[PDB]
Amino acid sequence: RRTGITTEDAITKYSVKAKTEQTAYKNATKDMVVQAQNIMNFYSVVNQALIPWLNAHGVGGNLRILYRQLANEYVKVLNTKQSGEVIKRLKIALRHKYWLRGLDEAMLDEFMDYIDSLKSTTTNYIIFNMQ
DNA sequence: TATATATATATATATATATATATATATATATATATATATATATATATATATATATATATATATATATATATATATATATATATA
Repeated sequence: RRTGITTEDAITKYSVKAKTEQTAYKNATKDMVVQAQNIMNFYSVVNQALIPWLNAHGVGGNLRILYRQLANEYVKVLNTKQSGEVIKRLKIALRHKYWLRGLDEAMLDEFMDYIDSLKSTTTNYIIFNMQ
């Protein structure tokens, strides 16, 4: 396929596919039931490592989300299968980015030293089983 | 007229039992809307290429599979016309 496509062609696709995309979402519910426990695995392995750190290092209520933004982006980079040779660069990239959004670096050096215990989350939960 | 037995009305308060309204905040249970981002689950659109899966069009030839037309004759299969 190309790239360069007009504004009308994409709108024409999205408008005419409405019936098929909703009758495909109706089957994607059946598929989502068994695959949805990656949510449970994700928040288990993130809260089990961040609730003691945030809770005992002294950060407040509503800044915990900004720290979750940092940790969640790091876990996304992890479970797209990317090991330490890219992580040693994306750690200082994320450090500068969330310093730029108003955090304090006396928290950030300790937090970037802390996030090496977060790992990959998502697995597969549908086996083939031809029998 | 005064009592004992039950059905409802009032007179004026304070109680115990349940149905809903408010007064003003705080909380536990669920349905949705927002504020602002970063995630995990799926439906489609794009940005830009290279892949694997199938539907068709072309580029240029060569080949295996069948449907018909010709080129030039010779022959096996049947339908009819002539020659004598």
